[PDB]
Amino acid sequence: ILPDSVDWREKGCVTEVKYQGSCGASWAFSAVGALEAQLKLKTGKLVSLSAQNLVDCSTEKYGNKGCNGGFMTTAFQYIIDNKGIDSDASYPYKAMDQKCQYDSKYRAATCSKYTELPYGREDVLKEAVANKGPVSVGVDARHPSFFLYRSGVYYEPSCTQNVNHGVLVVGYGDLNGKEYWLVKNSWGHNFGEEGYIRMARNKGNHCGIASFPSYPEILQ
Ligand SMILES: CC(C)=CC(=O)NCc1cc(-c2nn(CCCN3CCOCC3)c3c2CN(C(=O)CC2CCN(C(=O)OC(C)(C)C)CC2)CC3)ccc1C(F)(F)F
Repeated sequence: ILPDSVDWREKGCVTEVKYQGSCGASWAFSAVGALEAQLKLKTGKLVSLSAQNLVDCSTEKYGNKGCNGGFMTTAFQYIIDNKGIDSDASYPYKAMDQKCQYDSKYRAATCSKYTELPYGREDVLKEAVANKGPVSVGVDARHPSFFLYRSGVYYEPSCTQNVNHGVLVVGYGDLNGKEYWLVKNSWGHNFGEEGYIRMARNKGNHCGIASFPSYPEILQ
């Protein structure tokens, strides 16, 4: 039986919240965020991986369009194919499309595989968050209430299951009888609760949080 509440920040597995700015790279930030947690678990080191590396390099071949959108799964596929991803320190985020300047000399992580979860199964997402670590998910963030969110458990009656914003589910919980998903965003500290939003859990795949989940792994 799973833990009632999970918060991977308490295990030192989550990097600082990032700020994507006018570049639509949330897919890239969700992908590194998931891989940072696996890297921490394996090596004991928490390091920001280069979202910019994904923006500039995981491009046409992976169905991604850099600052105009992308997918976490094919981002993971690029890191597998590329046999590494640079540290964010060595490949900083500039919030625009650049030439791919990946440099294996500054490889901070690798990716062995990635696993996708079934559409809509919040129970399965719960299990994956408890047993594997933070999970990359899309959410429907095209709502003013989302941008304007400050605290508490978010619920948007007009939310759809059609995701359009990549985020990181770093845990789950319960606040005053309202179940939520603990979601790491890429809009800086001033969005929501220190850059995090707690979104309704077990409310029929609210905002599509469980539409398209996936997490990577770094194998021995
Ligand atoms: C480049 C761009 C701009 C990308 C983008 O958008 N990224 C957002 C996003 C998409 C998906 C996602 N992954 N996958 C599966 C992988 C597909 N491939 C990826 C690359 O190659 C390998 C496989 C789907 C979706 C979105 N998706 C839906 O939501 C379902 C549809 C329901 C209703 N619609 C419909 O009927 O569409 C018609 C009308 C026919 C056009 C529209 C949407 C369709 C299927 C998952 C996560 C994210 C997020 F980044 F946010 F995290």
